[PDB]
Amino acid sequence: DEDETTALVCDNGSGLVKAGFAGDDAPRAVFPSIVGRPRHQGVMVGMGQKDSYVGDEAQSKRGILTLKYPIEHGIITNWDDMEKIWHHTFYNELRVAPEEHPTLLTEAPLNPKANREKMTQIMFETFNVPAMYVAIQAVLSLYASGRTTGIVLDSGDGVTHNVPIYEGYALPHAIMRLDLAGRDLTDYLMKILTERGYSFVTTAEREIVRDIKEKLCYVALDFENEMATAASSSSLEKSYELPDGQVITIGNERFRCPETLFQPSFIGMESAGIHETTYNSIMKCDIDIRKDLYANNVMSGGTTMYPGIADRMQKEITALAPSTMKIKIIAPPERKYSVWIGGSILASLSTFQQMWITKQEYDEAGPSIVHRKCF
Amino acid sequence: DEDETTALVCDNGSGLVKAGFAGDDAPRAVFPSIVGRPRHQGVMVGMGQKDSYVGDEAQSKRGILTLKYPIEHGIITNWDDMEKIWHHTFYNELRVAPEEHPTLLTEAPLNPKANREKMTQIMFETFNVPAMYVAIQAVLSLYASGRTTGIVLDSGDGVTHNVPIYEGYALPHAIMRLDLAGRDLTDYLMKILTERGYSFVTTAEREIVRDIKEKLCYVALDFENEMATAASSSSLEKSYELPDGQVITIGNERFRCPETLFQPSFIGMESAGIHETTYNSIMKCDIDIRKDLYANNVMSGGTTMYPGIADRMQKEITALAPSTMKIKIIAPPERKYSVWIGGSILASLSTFQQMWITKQEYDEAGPSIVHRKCF
Amino acid sequence: DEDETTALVCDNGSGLVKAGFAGDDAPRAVFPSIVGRPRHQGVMVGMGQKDSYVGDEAQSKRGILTLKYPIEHGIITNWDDMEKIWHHTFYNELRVAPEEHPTLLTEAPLNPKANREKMTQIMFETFNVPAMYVAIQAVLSLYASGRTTGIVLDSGDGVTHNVPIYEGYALPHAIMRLDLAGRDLTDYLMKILTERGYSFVTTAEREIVRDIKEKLCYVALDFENEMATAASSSSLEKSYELPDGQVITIGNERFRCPETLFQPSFIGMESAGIHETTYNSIMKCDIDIRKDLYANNVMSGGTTMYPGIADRMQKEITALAPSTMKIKIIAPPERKYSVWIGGSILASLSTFQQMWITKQEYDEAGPSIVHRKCF
Amino acid sequence: SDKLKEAETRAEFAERSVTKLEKSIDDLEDELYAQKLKYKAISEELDHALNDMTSI
Amino acid sequence: SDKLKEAETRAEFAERSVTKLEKSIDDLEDELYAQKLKYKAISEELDHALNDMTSI
Ligand SMILES: Nc1ncnc2c1ncn2[C@@H]1O[C@H](COP(=O)(O)OP(=O)(O)O)[C@@H](O)[C@H]1O
Ligand SMILES: Nc1ncnc2c1ncn2[C@@H]1O[C@H](COP(=O)(O)OP(=O)(O)O)[C@@H](O)[C@H]1O
Ligand SMILES: Nc1ncnc2c1ncn2[C@@H]1O[C@H](COP(=O)(O)OP(=O)(O)O)[C@@H](O)[C@H]1O
Ligand SMILES: [Mg+2]
Ligand SMILES: [Mg+2]
Ligand SMILES: [Mg+2]
Repeated sequence: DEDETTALVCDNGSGLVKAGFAGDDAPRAVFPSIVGRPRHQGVMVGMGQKDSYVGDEAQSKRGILTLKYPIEHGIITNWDDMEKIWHHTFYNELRVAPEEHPTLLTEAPLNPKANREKMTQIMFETFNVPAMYVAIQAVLSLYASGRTTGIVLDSGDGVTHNVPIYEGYALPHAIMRLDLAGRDLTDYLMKILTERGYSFVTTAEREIVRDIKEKLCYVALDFENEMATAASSSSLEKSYELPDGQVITIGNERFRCPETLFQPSFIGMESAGIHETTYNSIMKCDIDIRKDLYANNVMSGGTTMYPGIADRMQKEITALAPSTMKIKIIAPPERKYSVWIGGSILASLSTFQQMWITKQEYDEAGPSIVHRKCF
Repeated sequence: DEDETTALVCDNGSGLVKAGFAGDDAPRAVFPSIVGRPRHQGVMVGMGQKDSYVGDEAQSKRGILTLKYPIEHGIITNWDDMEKIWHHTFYNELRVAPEEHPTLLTEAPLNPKANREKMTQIMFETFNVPAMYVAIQAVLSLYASGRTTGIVLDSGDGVTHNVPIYEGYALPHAIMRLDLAGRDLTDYLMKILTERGYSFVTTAEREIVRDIKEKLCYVALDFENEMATAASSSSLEKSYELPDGQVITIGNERFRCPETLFQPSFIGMESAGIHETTYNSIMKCDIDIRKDLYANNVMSGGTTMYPGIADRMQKEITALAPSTMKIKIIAPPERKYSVWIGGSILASLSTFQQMWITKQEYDEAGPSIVHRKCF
Repeated sequence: DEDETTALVCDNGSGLVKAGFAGDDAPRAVFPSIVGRPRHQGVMVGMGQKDSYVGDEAQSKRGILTLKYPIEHGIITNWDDMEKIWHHTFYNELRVAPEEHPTLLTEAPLNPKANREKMTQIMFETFNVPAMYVAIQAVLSLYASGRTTGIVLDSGDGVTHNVPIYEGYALPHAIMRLDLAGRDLTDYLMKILTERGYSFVTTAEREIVRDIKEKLCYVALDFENEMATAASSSSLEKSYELPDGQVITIGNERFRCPETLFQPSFIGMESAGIHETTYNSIMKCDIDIRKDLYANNVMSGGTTMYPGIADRMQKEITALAPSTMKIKIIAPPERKYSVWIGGSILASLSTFQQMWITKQEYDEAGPSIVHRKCF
Repeated sequence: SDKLKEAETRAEFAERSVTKLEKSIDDLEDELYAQKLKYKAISEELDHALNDMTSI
Repeated sequence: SDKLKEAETRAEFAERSVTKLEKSIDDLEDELYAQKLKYKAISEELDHALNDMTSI
């Protein structure tokens, strides 16, 4: 722990938890949001026999544990799970006590207000954090980009959000949430791999196939033409070496998996591709600034490490929108940490401690005070 | 052979092959999918000395043959085995030549596309069928029920599939395959009988214990309470007369075997009971029609001859789902033939010959034509 | 007897009984599980004329006694035989009274639950042991290896068991018992020696030929090539000096006897070699940890004193499984005592007396209490 | 008795050799497996860079 | 005499085990050698890539 009473910066992103100290450039403890529980009961002795397993421990013990998600698309299952994982993060991973450091947290866009009230109340009772602040990840990604104008595409693991912000002003009237995310990607890839001869249901293979998505997946420039040329495609077809050692070969599926977000009709969504959701979002607001939105679009999330989103994005928007002004996307490398960086940025300036949510305000007005203290 | 050129209707169900002519009410040649091979080599003469043994011949010669499964959970071992068994079915059992009759076949849900392309190619080269059509067994069971709305639970011998179909349209996004089936049932019963003092490994006892499952098995209304009262249970305990003549007595095991599908944690599956798989399947799709899915669930397969699936099904779904609307299951007697009946139904109408897969289409576009001709 | 009330540690292995005190490194009284009875009736006087003969006494009196096995492949013939042999072990061999020492026992894997209930009840009534604990020999061999991950191959004299345990947790769903063991080895060797000109049926020659297996037997690296070069093989052919003094010469049989476990088709088993049984066992469980199972396989039993199991094991598993990761077997010398060592290990720690099965618990709940007290 | 003592001495020598060679094999085995774990890592990563060439 | 034949049996057992272990050590050390050399070659090439980056 630093000698100074600097604040805690924790991004509880929908899919990854990244925690550390204020003034740091990158979060120190970063782990996926999976939680493992003993698949069977206790009869043995001498070691183990522990209920909750979180972090890399559960990653190593994936096979023996039922792998469960305490949060999915924002919905909260069991607050005890968050209690334990935050205990682990603060003491076993961050080696910090929350008594002496206020916490800045980031929440998924348009999270329930009742969810905020309950989570804040359990937090304040269970923990002894001196002060509090929670913010939407959209403005955090904006801060990471450091440009007040643009539309943020936050692609988490449970929801994809499109949020327009002009000159550092939120536009909730033009903000939308789409239920397509990593979960859907894994599902669709699971069914295609089932049609390829490999049919698995458990979560270990879920992580294997999301790793495959991280490594080999394409974003098709032209879809049906690329499957037409991918009929044989000995060179274009790509293989992976699974940890057991078998060589699993995939061809068109590499660019037929992310395509589903662009083409939701593959597995039955009324909503069109996410580019349509950015398009409608843009036109909902006044006409004039729309061009700037076209030229200032930002994309954020862990998924963004994949190739192909930028070219597809610009080409389709230019197809939909007039091609007079030039559209260009901006995306700094390793932007999944960017939100946490913005949290540090929030703690950088000396005005931030004017609106810390202190203990006594919550003791006076209950959780309801946040309704007036954040917004 | 009928004087008319009516089509062949063949259900190659995962566990049973049922073949016959179109316009017939029930398949003529029905046999299990076991295949027997000589356990030793040839030195004797005067009789026998034949490699492949299929059908009732292998059933009578189970002891002398290594009993092997050419298909397990959809996976194909050796196409030569299917070649021989289809030869036997067409000529020795159906007494029909496939030259003059197009074939309607049913395939296991979500079968590999590569499997379809290879099986169709070997079929067309080896055989001289004039025309072809292959369909998923889900819509066949739907046709047997004759109601366009419902969720089909296909419980084969290798896989159990849950498929929702609303107003006669498939919902692949909410379709799932579970690796629990007859094989698992026999295995689990084998280990319990091993704990009862009787330990066998060979397939003859596999068929004996599946017969026991057909005859005596219960589906427990309440599980732990029924073993608690089954401690002694002189009346509730039930016996079987094995063909050798020994009397083998089983008590709670009768309802502790099918329970494993409902409670997979007994032998270690991450997936919960099949009722959870129907539940998740239902919610994946739009909320509104879910009630109809609750009220229109159908179950199909040879296993369905057992008692207890209906009461357990409804009670657990009512426990999981709100109990306002009444949930009722429908299951016609002898529904394992129902798929084949639906095949006959397909040949009943005069529009079916508009999309027969003729020889010349396959000769033009290879197997790839099916990718455009069926779906 | 030690002044301290330390516990008794007794391994009733299927083939050998090894008993002693807790805190000791090796069992004190170790004897084979053969039991001799008078072959004829009594007319003489002045000496002998005793019914049960156990231990080295029966070994010296093998010729005059009908040699019978109170246990074979786990099945129990006569509890009186165990009563007498335990009396002999405790008083004539261990010189200990079970009144003042709780007993830790090891049982064959997957032993009958009814067998456990009857043996525990007769034990508690006949004997006055203060407290009880019985455990599977698999975890005992694991403890002897002192590594929570691995698959245990327990090769007793009645059954060979394959049991996978990952991070100190049992996997009954992937545990199997094979009816090949020492008995089969002796039988097969008996028939081959019959084809060599020497045909004996009695048990004395059974022990002679198992001694031959202990001394001279090979595990063939390549089978048919080694009989091809063993056609003459003056150097490779090996001889034994039988206690009567005749020189009995054996060639290829040395490595054609243990091969039967690897190649069961020699004497007609549907199950393939034990390496296939370890292979299937491995794949039944989740894919990911399978590599660790490959690298952490352990073998245990008295048979393991023979050469050749390790090289054959690794080569065949590498042939079956991908050869990326390196597979290595671990087997400490004199591992047939290892189980008993693990029993001492159980008594080493001070938590073991938290779950001693005391007399009053059995008096309250009958034998049924063990159903809740061990598992 | 003298011959038995000589043979026992030689047998013990051989057995200690066995155990020492087994330990050496263990150490070498662990080092080779690790070497290879990192070899496959660096090979996969060079391939990933080549995938970068494809994206460019 | 019986003890002496048992001693000769254990001696031959240990000597065969020694021969097997020695051959295993030799082959394992040759394999580890070639593996390390290939990794060294790739590491060389990657170091050259680092030097080129520095030149930029
Ligand atoms: N290094 C990486 N490369 C590619 N994809 C990644 C990487 N790390 C994480 N992901 C993907 O990002 C997803 C998690 O998104 P996350 O960054 O938590 O969203 P948010 O920005 O809302 O917190 C995971 O499902 C994973 O598939
Ligand atoms: N008369 C019967 N009574 C009870 N169970 C049966 C009967 N006939 C077949 N079965 C069971 O049905 C299983 C075969 O299922 P099957 O009907 O082939 O599935 P599918 O509907 O996918 O073809 C067999 O394993 C057998 O145990
Ligand atoms: N010193 C030895 N050398 C070789 N084989 C032995 C030796 N001692 C016992 N055996 C073999 O071990 C078998 C007994 O196995 P056992 O160790 O009792 O199995 P478990 O480990 O299940 O108790 C006997 O049939 C015998 O052939
Ligand atoms: Mg995101
Ligand atoms: Mg079925
Ligand atoms: Mg053993």
